[PDB]
Amino acid sequence: PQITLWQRPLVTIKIGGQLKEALLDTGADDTVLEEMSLPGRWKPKMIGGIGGFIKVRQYDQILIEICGHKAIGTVLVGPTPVNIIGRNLLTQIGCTLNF
Amino acid sequence: PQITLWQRPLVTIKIGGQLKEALLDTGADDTVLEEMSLPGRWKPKMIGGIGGFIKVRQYDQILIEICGHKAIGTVLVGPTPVNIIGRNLLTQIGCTLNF
Ligand SMILES: Cc1cccc(C)c1OCC(=O)N(Cc1ccccc1)C[C@H]1CNC[C@@H]1CN(CC(C)C)S(=O)(=O)c1ccccc1
Ligand SMILES: [Cl-]
Ligand SMILES: [Cl-]
Repeated sequence: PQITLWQRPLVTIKIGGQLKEALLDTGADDTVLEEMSLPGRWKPKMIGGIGGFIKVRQYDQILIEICGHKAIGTVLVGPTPVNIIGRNLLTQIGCTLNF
Repeated sequence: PQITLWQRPLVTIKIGGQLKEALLDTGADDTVLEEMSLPGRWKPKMIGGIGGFIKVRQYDQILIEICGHKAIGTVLVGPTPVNIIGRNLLTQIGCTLNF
């Protein structure tokens, strides 16, 4: 698809058999998801931006399907207001910036 | 141009006669640059960040050339981790996401 920037680039994602809204974010190195329960072990991490930092849980090899495209990689889970799809998964699905 | 995302989409911008590096950030509503002097009036503005809002200076109708594309719009100046070009100016240069 081609996603416009007149609005936040929100798309539907699926993790497990859960569908969620997520932002396609070229400024994010990493993918950050709203608080949710994922199986398995993880690593503590702190991620930051304007304002400061929040604590997240790093899970590896997590499948997220983005508009029918299956991406697998590291996800961070924490108290974010928005599900953020970062470059680590945007590359896998063939996403580019064009102008 | 077509920009892939295996690295940060950092580009050269020209603002106030200065060359700077900035990040093309579809996850950002607004363009936010590190502390600099800009011509004309500014107004205090609070913008949302991690763990709360942050003060920035708002300058309107500022010329910015991003990769050779002209934009004229609002630039916020404040304590951002990196110079970010957000959707307010990404729409002006014709940017979309594609996969
Ligand atoms: C605004 C806000 C409120 C509360 C919580 C969150 C998560 C939040 O968003 C932060 C966020 O969206 N992140 C950062 C983030 C996401 C998830 C958890 C923590 C931080 C993604 C990066 C990339 N795309 C937009 C952001 C660009 N950043 C610059 C970047 C180099 C970090 S930045 O420092 O946040 C920023 C935001 C606004 C103005 C100026 C600068
Ligand atoms: Cl990854
Ligand atoms: Cl603007």
